[PDB]
Amino acid sequence: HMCDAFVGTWKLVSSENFDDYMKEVGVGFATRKVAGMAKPNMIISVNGDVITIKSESTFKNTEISFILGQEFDEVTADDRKVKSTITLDGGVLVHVQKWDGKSTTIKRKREDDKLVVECVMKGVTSTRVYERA
Ligand SMILES: O=c1cc(O)ccn1Cc1ccc(Cl)cc1
Repeated sequence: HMCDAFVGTWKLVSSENFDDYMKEVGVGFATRKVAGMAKPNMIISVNGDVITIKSESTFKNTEISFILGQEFDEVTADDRKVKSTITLDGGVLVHVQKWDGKSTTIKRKREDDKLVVECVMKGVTSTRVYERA
């Protein structure tokens, strides 16, 4: 039952500072424009120890499967090749991406009936709110 509160199909309902987060990460202009327009759904499922997070939008579809605490290689929507580790720390999914000596962290947390995603690069934080589909 690891992560039951996260499992299901979620749809983006609001975003703040995501363009600025992408700038901080190094995402180029045309990718930022199209990625920032997206209204993705996030589909989270668990099978045994394997968690799968799929993100579907008109921009890109991504899918990652992983075991908590076990590093994996990820190709992000913006085409960075990163080394990622996802852990569950005090009920929060914490997703760290490492590439080119840089690091960014994406946190996913349940708050009321929402799933709140906080993306942090250096001093820039973006908050994205998802609701059940
Ligand atoms: O998967 C997600 C979902 C979000 O709501 C926010 C960030 N990311 C990762 C992401 C990173 C870069 C780009 Cl361009 C798009 C999405």
